[PDB]
Amino acid sequence: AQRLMQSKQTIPHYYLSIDVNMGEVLLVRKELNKMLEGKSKISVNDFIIKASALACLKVPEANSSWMDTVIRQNHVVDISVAVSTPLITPIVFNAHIKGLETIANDVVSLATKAREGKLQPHEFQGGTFTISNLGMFGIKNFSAIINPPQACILAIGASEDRLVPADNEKGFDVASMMSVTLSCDHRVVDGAVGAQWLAEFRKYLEKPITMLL
Amino acid sequence: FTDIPISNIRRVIAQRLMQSKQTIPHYYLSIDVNMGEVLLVRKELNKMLEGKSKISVNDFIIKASALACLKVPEANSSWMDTVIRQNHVVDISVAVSTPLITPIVFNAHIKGLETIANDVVSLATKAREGKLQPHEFQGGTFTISNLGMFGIKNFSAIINPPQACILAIGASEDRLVPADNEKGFDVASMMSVTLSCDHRVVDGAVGAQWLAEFRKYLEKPITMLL
Amino acid sequence: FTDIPISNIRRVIAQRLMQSKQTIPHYYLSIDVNMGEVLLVRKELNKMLEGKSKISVNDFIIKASALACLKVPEANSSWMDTVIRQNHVVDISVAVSTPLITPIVFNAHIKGLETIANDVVSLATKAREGKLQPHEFQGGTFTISNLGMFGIKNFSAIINPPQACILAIGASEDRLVPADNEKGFDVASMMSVTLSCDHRVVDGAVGAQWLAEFRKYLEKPITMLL
Amino acid sequence: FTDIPISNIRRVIAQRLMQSKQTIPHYYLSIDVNMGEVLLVRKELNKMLEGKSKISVNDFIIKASALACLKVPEANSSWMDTVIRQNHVVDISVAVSTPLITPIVFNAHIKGLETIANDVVSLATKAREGKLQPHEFQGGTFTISNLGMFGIKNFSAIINPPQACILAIGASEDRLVPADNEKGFDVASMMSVTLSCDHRVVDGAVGAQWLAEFRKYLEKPITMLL
Repeated sequence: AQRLMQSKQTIPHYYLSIDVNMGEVLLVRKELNKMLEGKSKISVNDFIIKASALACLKVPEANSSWMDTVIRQNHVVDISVAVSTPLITPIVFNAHIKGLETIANDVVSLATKAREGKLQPHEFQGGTFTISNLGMFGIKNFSAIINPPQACILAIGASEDRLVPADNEKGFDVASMMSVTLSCDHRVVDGAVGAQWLAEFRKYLEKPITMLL
Repeated sequence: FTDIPISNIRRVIAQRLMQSKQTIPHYYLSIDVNMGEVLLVRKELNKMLEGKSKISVNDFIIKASALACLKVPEANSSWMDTVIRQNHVVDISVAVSTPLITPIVFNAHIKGLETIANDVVSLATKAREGKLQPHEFQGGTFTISNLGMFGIKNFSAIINPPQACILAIGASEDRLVPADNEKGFDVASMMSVTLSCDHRVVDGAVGAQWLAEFRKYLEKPITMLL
Repeated sequence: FTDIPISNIRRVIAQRLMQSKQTIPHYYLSIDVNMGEVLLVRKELNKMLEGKSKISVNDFIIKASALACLKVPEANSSWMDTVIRQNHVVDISVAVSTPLITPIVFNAHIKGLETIANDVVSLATKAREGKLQPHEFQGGTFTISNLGMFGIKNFSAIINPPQACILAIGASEDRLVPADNEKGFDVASMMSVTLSCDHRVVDGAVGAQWLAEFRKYLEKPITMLL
Repeated sequence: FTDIPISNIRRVIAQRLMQSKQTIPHYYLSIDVNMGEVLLVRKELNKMLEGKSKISVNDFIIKASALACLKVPEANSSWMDTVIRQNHVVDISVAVSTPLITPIVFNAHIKGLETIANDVVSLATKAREGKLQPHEFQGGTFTISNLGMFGIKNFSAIINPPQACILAIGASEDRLVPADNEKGFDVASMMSVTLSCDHRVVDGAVGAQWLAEFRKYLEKPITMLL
């Protein structure tokens, strides 16, 4: 509670939100999972980890961390993933380097240890970024609370089918949307640079082929 | 008739070629890789780049081979007396014709596909039109040589003294492939890939695994996300 | 990075293999053999056996190569200083992957096709999960190594020190072959066979005869009755 | 079993063959050449010859290789210590099976196509049933070895000590080639060509140029007029 309250009253929060098309992602997931052949399961959340991680490299300002009299900058992106615990934030190191499937193995092992065991204190403290997912409970959109040292945090809603105008004789088709909400420390993340990171994240996720960079 | 004195630059090269070839026993492997999927991917990437930079088919080979080395670390290792030296990082060296030099691309298993294309262009331009610092082209952990630009179907190369593997790349062809169509066939593009291995380190079975793994990565570029 | 000390087993193989390649000159050959007739015969033999044992496609290669050695005894010989040694019996050594060992099948030119299948299975089981007597895998008069199980199209292999020839077998494939049909073609399975010969003993002409003779035996299994 | 003493004729061949492989590094190249046009030209000339002389498909290779050497003089050179010897003439040596000798055809880049056919026939007749002067068959500036008459698809050959290149020729096949017809293909003959080069003198780039230049001459016998 102390950290949560302090973070809110010391860090001025301002939020952004967009809608990301997930039609292309599901097609890729069917192939990869098929390629895995049961070796590993790649969740839709796993694509979010790498897509956000690479977006941090292209926009390093969002990955930074505010300190008094000096703005600390991080060239590595250790992304922390929030998981419900009867709430803990395990850390995935070098999210901008390691492969897509190894992230899935890492998150599964950490989640199992988190829910049914003890984590070493450094393994869930001092992350350079945070991602929290609530789509499993049907939440359309929400805003989160940032960690004290960090500068941004992602919020992910549930995916749903929405009509999209099309050139079809019928004039439309069905595409699965989802809403992404980002909370930024306005001292470090300006409106323009924050918009660039969220727009850059959309382009990576809207076409998984571009994730090869 | 005419006699031409040897240059000192070529002298060392000759020494290395002969020595590396003779000291190391070389056994060669070869396969054929389908290029239908890569060309489709290259069209999408180059279109989305909107002229910022161009990704060559050779750029896909660099990353695909680099990830294959991680999955089969034996091919990425090096041989020394009384110790087999294992390399955890992959520094792929790309051969380019020079009136022959081997610029080194560091961390090919980590850096993105597009940055590889920028790196190879800058190094190649510097190699042809200028001077390279000696470390920049000495001590690679792997080597790739491309001759498909001259119409060579297939060939075999000569390894560097410290390395353990080297790829040989032929030209992209157009060959009939049996299919389930009413015509029973369709046109598909194939490239032959030849690998030369030091049999002291790389056995037949492990060498086959690396080459087969390389085929799977290149035959479906989506899997390069791993 | 990581350095691995070399085991004596690797050390014995390394110096044995390196000496063979740096001493024996190697010239190679390659042909394509049709598998249309072989597969049909395998279906009949395996069916009639009613599950007693399974005859592998590799087993047909053993006898077909063995009978080819009888018709071309020059390839079956062995090089010694000041005297070329000729072998009348044909002991064929088959290479099997081992985390690489070469069990020896004796009198391959005499024993029947099915007994070869039983022999190769028993030896391979002992090779992977047991101890084999040295002679049982030393001093073979011929060598066959198969890598078709890993998708390798074609490759060349190193020779043993005392031997004179070695067969390299690629993976079976499906390739179009021109025909007199209204479509002008039909689908027929092919495979590439690569032979490495010591040019001191095996000349180009005699080497071609052995490989061509091997094709005729394997292209029509009825002819293996001799 | 049987032991055979080594003859001195095979003995003198041995060291020359022994020294060549362990002293000259070896790298090989390979392509596929369409032989469709040549056959059409051969029918006309043989007709024109009216039985006066016969022109084999091998005869076209002699002149095509000879003219290729003029356009790429590096492949025609010879490696000496501390000096790269250069040849402005192309004395092509043709290999013929002998119960293996290399008759030399002098000035192959100058003399006419039919005169080569008469020369190769007379020399082969003198070689097999007669005696030849050592020079007549020693000191060639280039070598061509043919094994397509036995059905070999492709092979690689050992290089002579003083030379820098050697050609290997496979058998003429029949392969499907994609076309613009309503059937989408047509039958066209092919011929695999393998070139073996000393890597000290012949780099990959210059070697590819010679093989490609040889390819262009052979696809269209009109171009041999230079």
